[PDB]
Amino acid sequence: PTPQSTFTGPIVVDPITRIEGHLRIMVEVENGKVKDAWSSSQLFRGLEIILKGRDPRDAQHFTQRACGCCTYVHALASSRCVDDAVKVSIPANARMMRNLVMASQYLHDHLVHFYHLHALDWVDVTAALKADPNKAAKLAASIAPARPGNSAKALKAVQDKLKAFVESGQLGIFTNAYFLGGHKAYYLPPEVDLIATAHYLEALHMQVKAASAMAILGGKNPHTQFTVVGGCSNYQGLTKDPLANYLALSKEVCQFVNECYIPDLLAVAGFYKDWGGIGGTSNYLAFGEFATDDSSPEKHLATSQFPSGVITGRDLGKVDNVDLGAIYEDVKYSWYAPGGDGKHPYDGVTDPKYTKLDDKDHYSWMKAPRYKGKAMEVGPLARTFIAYAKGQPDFKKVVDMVLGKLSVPATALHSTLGRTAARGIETAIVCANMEKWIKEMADSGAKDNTLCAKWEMPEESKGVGLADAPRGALSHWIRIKGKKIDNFQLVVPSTWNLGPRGAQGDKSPVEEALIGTPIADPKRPVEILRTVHAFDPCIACGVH
Amino acid sequence: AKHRPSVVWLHNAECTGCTEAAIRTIKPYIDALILDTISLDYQETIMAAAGEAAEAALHQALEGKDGYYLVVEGGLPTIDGGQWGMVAGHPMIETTKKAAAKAKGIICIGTCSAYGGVQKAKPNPSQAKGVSEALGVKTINIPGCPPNPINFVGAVVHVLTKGIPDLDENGRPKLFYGELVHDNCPRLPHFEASEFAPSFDSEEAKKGFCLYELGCKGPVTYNNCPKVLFNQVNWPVQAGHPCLGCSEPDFWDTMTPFYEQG
Ligand code: SF4
Ligand code: SF4
Ligand code: FCO
Ligand code: F3S
Ligand SMILES: [Mg+2]
Ligand SMILES: [Mg+2]
Ligand code: NI
Repeated sequence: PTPQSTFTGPIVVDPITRIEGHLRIMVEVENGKVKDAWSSSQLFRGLEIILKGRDPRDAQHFTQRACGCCTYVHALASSRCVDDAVKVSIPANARMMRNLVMASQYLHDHLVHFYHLHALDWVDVTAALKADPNKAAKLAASIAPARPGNSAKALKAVQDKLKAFVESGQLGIFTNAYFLGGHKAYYLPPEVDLIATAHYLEALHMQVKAASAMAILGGKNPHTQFTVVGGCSNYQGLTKDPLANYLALSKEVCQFVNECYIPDLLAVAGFYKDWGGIGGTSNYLAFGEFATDDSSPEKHLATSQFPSGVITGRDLGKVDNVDLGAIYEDVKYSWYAPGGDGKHPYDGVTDPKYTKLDDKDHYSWMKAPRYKGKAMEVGPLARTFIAYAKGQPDFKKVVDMVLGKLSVPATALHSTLGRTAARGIETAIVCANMEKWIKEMADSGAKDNTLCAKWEMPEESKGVGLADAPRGALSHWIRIKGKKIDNFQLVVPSTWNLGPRGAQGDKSPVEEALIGTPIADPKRPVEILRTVHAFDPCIACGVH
Repeated sequence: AKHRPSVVWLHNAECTGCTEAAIRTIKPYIDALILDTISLDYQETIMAAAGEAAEAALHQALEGKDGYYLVVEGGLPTIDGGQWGMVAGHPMIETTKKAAAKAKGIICIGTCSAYGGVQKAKPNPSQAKGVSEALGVKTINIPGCPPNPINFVGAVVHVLTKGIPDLDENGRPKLFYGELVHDNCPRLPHFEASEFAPSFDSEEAKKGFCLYELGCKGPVTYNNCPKVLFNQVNWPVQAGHPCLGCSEPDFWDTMTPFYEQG
C-alpha cells in the first residue's frame, strides 16, 4: 500500500524549494491525508505597474524579467502582443526563428526541471551509495540504450565522487534532505538511485549545451535579445555555420533526452505507479505552440502544431476552441484591492493591498485566472491531453508507448504521475521535430533573408500575444494610447496553475491536486513536494 | 577531507535568471564548483530540503564555525515593513540583514541585488532597494541582467583565493567591468565611419552596420560581453540587437527608451 501516517493537523512548507520563486504551501491533514490546501505566493514585484506610460517597444525587455527560468517566453509573448497591436505580420523567417528558440527553451527547461528540480522527490541520493555499480550497469543496460555513461566503471566513479562528498561532512545542497536516514515514501532500489544520480550530474553539463544552442539564435541565455517588433534582428541566425552548430548541439541534447531522460522517467514511473491515482485535476487549457501561421492570434490558435484547446471534466471527447473573451482574473482571495474581480485582461487592474500572513480571505500575490468560471490546468499535461484528444499523430504514438510500457490506462494520466510523464512525452516530440524545423528555416533563409517587417506605431490600439511556454498557456495584453502603454497585463501559466481560490471560493489546480495526498511522515512531507513540483511552479512568472 | 568554504545564497526580489546564469559556468562546471571548490550550503532553487528543514539548513550555515560568504540575488522590497517579499514568514530584508551581519564578504549577483533592478524601475510599487542601500554595507557587485557566469564565478574564485578584487565607483570588479562594451565591439569600425542601421529591416542592418541609431547603449555600458561572449557562442550585438545597458545602475530608467538615444 501507499505509506500513510495517522497524522491530523496543519502542515506548512515555506520555502517550497526546487521551484522558481517564493511559495508557501499550507495544508490541513486528517488521518494522514490532505483534506484542504492553500497556495500562497510570497513576493510581489509589479511589472504591469512599472510598464505604464512606457514605449510599447520596451515592453518585451521588462517582461522578459518576469522570469529567468522560462527566459525568452515573455519577450516572445510581448513581441507577439505588440505585433498584434500595430497590426504587423512577421516574415516567415522570423516565425521560424522565434519558434525554434521556443523549441530550444522547452528542451533546456524540461531537462533541468526533471533532473535538478523534481528528481530529488523520488530519488534517495544517499541510497545510491549502497548500490552495486556492476548491478546498476546491468539494470541500465536493460532499461536504456547502450552508452558509456552507463558502464559499471562510470557508475562506480559517480558513486566514489558522491561517497567522498558525503564523507566530508559538508553535505551542501543535500543538507537535511527528506531522504536522509531513509523514508517510507522513497521506493527506488539503490541501483536506480545510482543511475538517476549519475544522470543528474550529466544533465548539469547537458543543460549548458541546451542553452548554447538556444543562444546561437537568441543572442545569449538567459534573457535572449534577438526579437524586435515585426520580427527578429538576428540575420546571422539564418546562415550556414551557425545553423550547423545549432543542429549539432540540438542533436546532442536530444540524444540525452532519448537515452537518459525518457528511460529514467519511465523507470521512476514504474516504481511509483500508485502516483497514477494521486494529484488529478479535471480541466485543461492550451493556446498551442509551434504554429505554421503566426500572422494573428486567431491563426496562432488555429495552426499551432502542438494544438490549442479546452478540455472540461476530463472529457477527451469534446475539445472546445479557446474563447479569448472568456478569460478573466479574480482577486477576491489575493493581495489586491477589493473591486478587481472578473476582469478580462484588456481591462486588468493591478492594485496591491497586503493584509497579513496566512489570512484565509487574502493569501496570495497571484491573481486567480478563470475561464467562464472554471479553474484550468495548463502545461505539458494540458497540451498532451488536448493533442491526444485531437489525434495529433506524434502525441498519439508517444502517449501510447508510455501507457503500454507502464501498463496503465489513459485515465491514469490525470494525476501527478501523468503530469510528470507528460513533460517527458512532449520533450521527446520536440526532439523529433528539431531537424525538420531547422532544415525548413535553413532553406527559407537561403531563399530570402527577410527577417523583420515594416510597421508603424498607432496612436491608439490593443493587442494580445499568445504562447504555450514550458509551463503552459501564456498571454500578454496591451492597450496603447498616445503611442504609449496605457495598460499591460500578463496572465501567466503559473498564475493559472498555482493561483489562489477564485471569486466563488473555488480551488486552483494545485490546491485541488493536493487534496487526497497521503503523508507518510508529517515531519518530511515529500508527497506535498511531489505534486507541487509536478506543476513546475514559477512564482516570479505567476505574480510578476 | 579539506574543508570547502561555505557559501550561503539568498533569493530576494529576483527572476532566478542570475541563478540560471551561474549554472551556465564551464570553467569549472557547476558540479565541480560545488563538489570541489565551495560548500554551497543554502540555495533555494536546487537544495533538497524544503520548509523548516531548509530554514534550519540556512541557520546552521550562518552559525558555522568556519564562517561563510554571502551571495545575494534580487533586490529588497521595503514597503509595509518588508512584507511584500517573504520567506518562511520573515521579510526578505530581515533575513538578508541577519545573513549579512556575519558574512566574510557579500557578493551581489545581478543588477537587482547590486542596484535595485527591474522592481525598482519607476514607479517602484514595492519600494525596492539594492542590497548596499538597504543594509548600509559595501557589496561586491556583479551586475548584468543577468551577469555572465564568467564574471560571477570569476569573482567568487577571486574572493576565495586572491582577495577582494579592485572595484570601480559602482562596486564592480575592474577585472570584468573595466572596459566599455563598445570599445571591444566588432561593429566599432562601422561606428567610426558613421555607418549606422536606420531600422532592423534595412540593408544596413543585413550588412551588420552599427546599432547606435537603433538605441545601442554599448558606448555607456561597462561589461565584457563582446570579449567573452555568452554560452560560448554569441552576444546581443552579434545577434543584431542593440545593447540595453543592463549592467548599469537603474538602467531600466536611465537607458530607456531602449531603441533610441534620447
Ligand atoms: S539581475 Fe536580471 S536576471 Fe538577475 S534577478 Fe534581476 S531581473 Fe533577473
Ligand atoms: S553596435 Fe553598439 S557597441 Fe557596437 S560599435 Fe555600434 S554602438 Fe558601439
Ligand atoms: N514556462 C514558464 Fe514561466 C511560468 N509559469 C512563463 O510564462
Ligand atoms: S544588454 Fe547586457 S548582456 Fe551585455 S551587451 Fe549590453 S551589457
Ligand atoms: Mg541534518
Ligand atoms: Mg497579471
Ligand atoms: Ni521560467
